[PDB]
Amino acid sequence: DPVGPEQISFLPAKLYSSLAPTALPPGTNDWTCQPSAAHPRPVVLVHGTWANRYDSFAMIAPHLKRAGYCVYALNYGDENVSVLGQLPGLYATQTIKPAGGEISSFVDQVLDSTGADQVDMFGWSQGGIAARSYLKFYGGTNAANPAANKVKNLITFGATNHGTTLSGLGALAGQLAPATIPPVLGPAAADQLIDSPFLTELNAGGDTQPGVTYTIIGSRYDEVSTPYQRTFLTAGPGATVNNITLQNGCEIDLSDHLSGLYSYRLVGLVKKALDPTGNVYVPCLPNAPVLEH
Amino acid sequence: SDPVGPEQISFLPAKLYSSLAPTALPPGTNDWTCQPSAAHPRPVVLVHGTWANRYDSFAMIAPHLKRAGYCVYALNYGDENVSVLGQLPGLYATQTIKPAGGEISSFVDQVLDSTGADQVDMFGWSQGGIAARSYLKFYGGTNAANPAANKVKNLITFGATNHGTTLSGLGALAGQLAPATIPPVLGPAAADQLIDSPFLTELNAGGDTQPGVTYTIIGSRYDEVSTPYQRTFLTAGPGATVNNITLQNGCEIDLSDHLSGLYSYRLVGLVKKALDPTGNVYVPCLPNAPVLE
Ligand SMILES: CCCCCCCC/C=C/CCCCCCCC(=O)O
Ligand SMILES: CCCCCCCC/C=C/CCCCCCCC(=O)O
Ligand SMILES: CCCCCCCC/C=C/CCCCCCCC(=O)O
Ligand SMILES: CCCCCCCC/C=C/CCCCCCCC(=O)O
Ligand SMILES: *[C@@H]1O[C@H](CO)[C@@H](O)[C@H](O)[C@H]1NC(C)=O
Ligand SMILES: *[C@@H]1O[C@H](CO)[C@@H](O)[C@H](O)[C@H]1NC(C)=O
Ligand SMILES: [Ca+2]
Ligand SMILES: [Ca+2]
Repeated sequence: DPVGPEQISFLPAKLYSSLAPTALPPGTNDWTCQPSAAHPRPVVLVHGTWANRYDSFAMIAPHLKRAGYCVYALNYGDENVSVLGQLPGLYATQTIKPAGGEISSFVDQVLDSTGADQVDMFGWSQGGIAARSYLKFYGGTNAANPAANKVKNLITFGATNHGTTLSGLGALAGQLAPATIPPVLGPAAADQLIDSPFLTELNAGGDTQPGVTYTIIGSRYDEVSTPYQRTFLTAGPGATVNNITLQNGCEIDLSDHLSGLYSYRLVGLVKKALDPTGNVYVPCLPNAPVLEH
Repeated sequence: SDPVGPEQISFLPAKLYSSLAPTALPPGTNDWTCQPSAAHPRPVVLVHGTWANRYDSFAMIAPHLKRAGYCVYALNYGDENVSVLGQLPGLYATQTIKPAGGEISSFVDQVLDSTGADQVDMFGWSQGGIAARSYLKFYGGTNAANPAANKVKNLITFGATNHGTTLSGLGALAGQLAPATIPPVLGPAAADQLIDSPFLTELNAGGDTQPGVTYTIIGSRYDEVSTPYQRTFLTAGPGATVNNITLQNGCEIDLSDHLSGLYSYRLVGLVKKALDPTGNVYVPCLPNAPVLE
């Protein structure tokens, strides 16, 4: 409902969201927006674990708006049982599969409001696999008639597409018992570990659904979703996969799991994937991690 | 409250460790067989900060003090289970601050009994400093009739919120916090550390010091949690000494913030020198980074 200001760094945006947990980023969920000729498809942004639409997209969303897209973002996976779930603005703690249902409702609203046939979708971290749930289980895709898919492009950053070894926690990654973390961390934390039930089910039979064009971006220095290459997808029949290492061609971009959202290079990569025939400017600028290394 | 963790050299790995073992002791600490030597006859008691514990706070300071020849002791205090943050593992000192003095009294008595010593020296990080001052003022850490028999001889602090904080790291967002809505979320300790809070008012009423105590009060120019940083400094009352130290004086490359610099070699030297004035302690000057970029 309220609109917060444009941001350039993740933790300031998070702090703002902790006092305004339902805020929208600039340029987002204007339900009067009409797709243009250059950009027929609305863009749906899907946040990550313990995050919201504001702290995830307070830079990406304004940039996509200035580029001429209609931009939309939901908040999802909200629950109040886990400890972290009780903190303001930490969403997407609920077990992940039903996220696809929430996304479906939202996407229907967006299509309904814009008269477009399809949307494009960007997902951060859990967002990505939440989006894939929608693709696989909740009608994002149409197995019998791929051309009718409601999602045309899935773009993701840091997505835990095949779970994470949590390499950044060092020796502590293995001490995490999948059974004791839900009450504290929330079930989604457990759903993103290696070979979780949800990920075995999500990946059973393949990474892709036909018709969808996937752009899967990872950062070398991501230490939340690890090894970082596990984010990459393998194309199945009738699908396209472009896996991008954020650093190939720009080693001075040191984005991590969080700072990648405020990297001008990542925004460029996203805009490129959204407008492949458009000569998009993909910068190569420095960007730092959140922590000092 | 007796598993011993490894020495650490960075704060966040220590905090992570503690989250899986929230009663861990830093090395060299709470050996109740330890007898103070003649060169260092006072035990050292370490008092942690808000949302912290003895491990993440002193997993560097304690091993270093132990190798310098002190008997080292540390407690966890201010544990409550009503606030949301208070429910997370190893985030202690969320309870309202004043009564922490009482816990410290208990602990100090067990230390004196265990070692035959007349006094202790004490070190406090952030809330630990004013919690320590609570003990000094309201729970018998000082003796008005006979200051010579104060149970505490030295109080050394770092980043202590001795006169409350403006939270300048939050910029204009700090003015947006409502002191009545944060207790349930962050713990009453957070509200007690705000400027002119009831607790700080009663604690500082009538002066910063008690007779017979030597105060070494350290702040860092880059501390942006206990702000303005100079507010930590104390004014000497009657029968008291205050040595107000800015960590960056004589070493502008030490860029420690509120958390790092618990892991600064310079800070550790400063504390060792305050403990051993006549001992020609080496105080290095070395580069140390903030926790964030
Ligand atoms: C150093 C990497 C360790 C693994 C990363 C784990 C935490 C990453 C969280 C990213 C989202 C924003 C953080 C806010 C919620 C913190 C909860 C937590 O620390 O588990
Ligand atoms: C993208 C998936 C991210 C999952 C990361 C979750 C783990 C990161 C570590 C967080 C600190 C450890 C949390 C401690 C909770 C233990 C609770 C318990 O079982 O008692
Ligand atoms: C949902 C209830 C809203 C009321 C406020 C909730 C606060 C959540 C945000 C906290 C940001 C950090 C505030 C830091 C104050 C700590 C004071 C200190 O450590 O000295
Ligand atoms: C969770 C363990 C951390 C212990 C203390 C945490 C401090 C939380 C307070 C945040 C409000 C202050 C604004 C942050 C500025 C960061 C600069 C610094 O750390 O010195
Ligand atoms: C995406 O990753 C798969 C394997 O994980 C690889 O076969 C494929 O070539 C990659 N695609 C691109 C465009 O890099
Ligand atoms: C801090 O202590 C110094 C001595 O180190 C003293 O001269 C000064 O007055 C004190 N500062 C304050 C604000 O009391
Ligand atoms: Ca919630
Ligand atoms: Ca503190």
